[PDB]
Amino acid sequence: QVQLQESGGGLVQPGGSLRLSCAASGRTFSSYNMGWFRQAPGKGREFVASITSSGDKSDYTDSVKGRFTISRDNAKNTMYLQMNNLKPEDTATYYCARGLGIYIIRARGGYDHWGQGTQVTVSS
Amino acid sequence: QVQLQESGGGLVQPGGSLRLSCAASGRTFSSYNMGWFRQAPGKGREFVASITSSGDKSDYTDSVKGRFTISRDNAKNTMYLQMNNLKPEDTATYYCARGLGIYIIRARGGYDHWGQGTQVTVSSH
Amino acid sequence: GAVVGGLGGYMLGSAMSRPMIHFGNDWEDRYYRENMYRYPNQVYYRPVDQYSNQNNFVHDCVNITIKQHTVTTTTKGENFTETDVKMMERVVEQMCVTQYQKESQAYY
Amino acid sequence: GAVVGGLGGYMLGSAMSRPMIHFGNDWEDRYYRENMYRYPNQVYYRPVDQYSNQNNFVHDCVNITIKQHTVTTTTKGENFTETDVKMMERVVEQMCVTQYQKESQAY
Ligand SMILES: [Cl-]
Ligand SMILES: [Cl-]
Ligand SMILES: [Cl-]
Ligand code: NA
Repeated sequence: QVQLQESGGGLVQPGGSLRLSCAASGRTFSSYNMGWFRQAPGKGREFVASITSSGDKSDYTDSVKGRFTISRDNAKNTMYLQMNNLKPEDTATYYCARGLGIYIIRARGGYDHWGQGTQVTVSS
Repeated sequence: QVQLQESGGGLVQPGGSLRLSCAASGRTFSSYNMGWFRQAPGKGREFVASITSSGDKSDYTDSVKGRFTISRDNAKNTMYLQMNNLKPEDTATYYCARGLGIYIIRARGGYDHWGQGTQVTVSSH
Repeated sequence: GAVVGGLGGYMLGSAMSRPMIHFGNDWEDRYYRENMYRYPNQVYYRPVDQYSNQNNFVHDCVNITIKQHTVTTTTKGENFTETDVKMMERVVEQMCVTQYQKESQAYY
Repeated sequence: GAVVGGLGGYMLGSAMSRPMIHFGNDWEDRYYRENMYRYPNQVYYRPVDQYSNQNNFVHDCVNITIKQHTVTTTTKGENFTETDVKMMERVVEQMCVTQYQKESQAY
């Protein structure tokens, strides 16, 4: 079915910024909630942020609130994650995924169709 | 025309509670936003709280936030104001009014059809 | 598990004794005691291994439990006020924290 | 006066120079400067005598000014982001405070 591909990762200094992109194949992008997870070395995937199919509502984990901003362009079949004020502990592989059901949640089990992931390294 | 009548005022000690009621005559109650103002001795009417026609959103002046709760029952043509943790400086005449336009605002000019008002006295004497 | 909003795998915890919240004024204390029977006494949650910290587990537990409780009750005609919602959030969160530490006992 | 949302009596202040807000990171500073042309530079308000304190005047000024700016513009296909709104709130509040103290000197 639909395939998700993350892009935009790289190296940034602490305090710097990056914009991540999640591109979806197919034509049903705007009918599903979407979210971002991340996985730091030696840990599992953790919820980062989510957004409803229409973009009217969003959710963020406590450690990224006020620094990260999720959004989506239903015309371009793309979701975005704008990351500012990056920290060394934001270093992780970042995944996008498609929400299951009509309620954006934070559990790993609330999403499927995980992309392959993109690497974000925050170091000087 | 449509008439509004406040009730429920009275004397209460500080820390106490009162529930005000605004009853509307007529046939269009649920089509209009509604609000509450109050007037203390020697002062003019000031905004207290407001609520949209459907009740989906509300607004409060800073001095009552977390203490007062506005609500409405469109079936009963009645709006309510629940006041808890009352203070002596909540003493005032309380007026209900019908919103003008579609946006609940805090200006005196955002409302008309002012009721006659009900007196709330917060003291221990 | 149970299905909420088109997503399965939710767990339903056993009925819990609803706590007695003191709000700081007699009126709200009394309103809660007289209305708590209309509020949940068991919470929907997902297994702890699907989360990386307590807050996210509890946030889901509160959000989903209140969402599903609103659906089921609004079939019986009930209608929760702004203050019903505030009080439900406080009691459900307490029960979700208790559920979390109860599920946590298996993971260590 | 002007009519916003079916209510007349609103005042429209004169065009104002939008302040240059520093947010604490380069990205948002640059985004604001590059997008501020799409934000109001005049505020809708009501006469000060309709309020009893500055906060309520400014709250109305911010709320109404951003609402009407969205109405008029979002007809041109404009789509304000969740972050455009935050920046509009910060700039409009600053301009509303300036308008308030400016109206207050007459009272
Ligand atoms: Cl893959
Ligand atoms: Cl009148
Ligand atoms: Cl261990
Ligand atoms: Na007026």
